[PDB]
Amino acid sequence: MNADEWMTTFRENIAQTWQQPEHYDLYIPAITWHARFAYDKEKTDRYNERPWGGGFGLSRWDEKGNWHGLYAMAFKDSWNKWEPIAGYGWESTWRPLADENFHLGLGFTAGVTARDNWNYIPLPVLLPLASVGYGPVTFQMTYIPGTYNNGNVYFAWMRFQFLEHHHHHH
Repeated sequence: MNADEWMTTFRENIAQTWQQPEHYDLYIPAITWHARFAYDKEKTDRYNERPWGGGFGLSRWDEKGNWHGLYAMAFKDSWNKWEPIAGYGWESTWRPLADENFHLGLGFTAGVTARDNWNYIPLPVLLPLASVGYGPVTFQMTYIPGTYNNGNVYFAWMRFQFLEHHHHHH
């Protein structure tokens, strides 16, 4: 009587996980070449090899008007080693009354930094962040309150939204 009606509850969870979400987020540093004069390179074709880094994660929707943001960025040194980084938080995306050209959001974001083998404890952190949607690209600023040097420094990072969903038959 219980295992019957209760089974449907779990069966719904296994079905969702089996399908997996439908969103691919990639955290990439904010760069800009520009330069005074487009300098060319002799010999050697294609792009140059230089491990910079990057992050990957997913998104979640909340019926209670909540936008969960999960992303994991990893940094690989040039001559030392690489260390991953996990981060999760919540933010509220606000859309204007006209079109989807400019997006504005705000909320809190948490981050955990761990290293070495799997035994020690990581380093949890909580800092405010702002969401800004401009064109096909997304920008997220990081705020950090405190009275030390500036106490009002604003950071900016580049983000690429990937929406993949092909096939429709198992």
